[PDB]
Amino acid sequence: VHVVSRNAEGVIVVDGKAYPMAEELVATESVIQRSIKAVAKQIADFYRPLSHRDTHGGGGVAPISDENPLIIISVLKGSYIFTADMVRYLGDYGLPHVVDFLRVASMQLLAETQFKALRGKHVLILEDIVDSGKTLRYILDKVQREHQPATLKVCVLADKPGGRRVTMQPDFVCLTVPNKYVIGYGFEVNDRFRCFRHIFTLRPGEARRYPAHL
Amino acid sequence: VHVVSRNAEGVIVVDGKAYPMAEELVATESVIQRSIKAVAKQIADFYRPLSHRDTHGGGGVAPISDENPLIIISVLKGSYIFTADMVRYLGDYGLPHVVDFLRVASYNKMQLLAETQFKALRGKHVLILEDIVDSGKTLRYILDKVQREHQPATLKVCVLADKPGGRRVTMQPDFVCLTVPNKYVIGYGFEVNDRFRCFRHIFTLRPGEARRYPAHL
Ligand SMILES: O=c1[nH]c(=O)c2nc[nH]c2[nH]1
Ligand SMILES: O=c1[nH]c(=O)c2nc[nH]c2[nH]1
Repeated sequence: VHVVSRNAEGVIVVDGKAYPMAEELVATESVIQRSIKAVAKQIADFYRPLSHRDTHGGGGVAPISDENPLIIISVLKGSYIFTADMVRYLGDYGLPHVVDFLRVASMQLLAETQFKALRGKHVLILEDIVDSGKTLRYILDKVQREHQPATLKVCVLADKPGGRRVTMQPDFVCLTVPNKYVIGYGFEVNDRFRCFRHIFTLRPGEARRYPAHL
Repeated sequence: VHVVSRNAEGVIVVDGKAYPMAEELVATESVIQRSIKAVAKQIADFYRPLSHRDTHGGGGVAPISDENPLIIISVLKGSYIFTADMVRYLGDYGLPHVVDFLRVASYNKMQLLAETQFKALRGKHVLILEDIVDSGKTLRYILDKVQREHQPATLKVCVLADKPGGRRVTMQPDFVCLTVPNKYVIGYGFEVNDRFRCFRHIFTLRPGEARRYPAHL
């Protein structure tokens, strides 16, 4: 049970910790973790019945297994904490899977996947948030063209449906967030706030608090 | 509490789940998490009182703060789950920090697969987060490179696991969460061709299981 209050300075306090950069609390760790574990069950239930290219035994089609696992591509740097939690829940539900990473920046690709045999494989992208939809459209087109997967789906921790600029509907969504700048649980302002266990909205203008390049 | 036993086939069972690839249990999730948080407290206690280059106020020196955080470089892919947990414990202890990533591989000789994107580490306290120190060659390569290319004020290493018997070059990380036996470990980031990373516990691998997945991913 989380204790949420405001101190005399009007600042949000969660379990004794003050968040002076926060406007509102979106989700506590308990709510976030329950939502991720629920989507993990959905992903495991959806993929465990499926089959795809057998690269372990030289063809043809074979069930998703430890021999031929679901391929997960995690988008760095935003999705690493979400990914770490999600994979452990996928393991709890017994879904065979392997994870590789691509790195994008604001588009530029900074780091490519090292996986080289995704042709005819079921591929799932783990992403932090779908807001405008532009980042995912860039990643999806790149992965489809270079890897030619059997299927390509997207699981996001957060959906901000009010921010869309292009058509993007993830296949799996853990949480819906307000039409505001969110921080915490991987969400950042110049790499700050990613380690928070809860998700908050940012006080307006605080997005410029750390102008110095790291 | 965890229950650890062997079933009628002699297979290790932890909390109702069988681990047929495992030879021995090294650490349960509870022991791992307690050990990471304890080191997080040590890291926070060590860095909290220190100062380094001020890149926020373009000044000289300032305390470690959200304006001038500790710089953490996490070594992919093995350290990503460990890093996710450690940063949350570091936040619990109030240590201001930011995380970037590098990736290295061996051909054994070392090569950089992915570079960090941080470009202002000169005069900064830098902490490397690595999954394991075994031979010491991977960390010798990384420390020599970060020191020469970034000129940090200080450079320290935190490892989830130390395999002391594996050393071929001198390497003692400043912070160690767990000490592992001199064997192939799996679980909590440790893997066989990317399998077993999602396990919440760390185990030793049965000797005949290391070549179970020969196909490149
Ligand atoms: O920190 C962040 N907060 C957001 O709300 C967001 N939307 C897209 N990308 C984002 N990053
Ligand atoms: O999975 C792993 N187990 C080990 O024991 C090890 N040592 C170095 N790198 C390693 N990876």
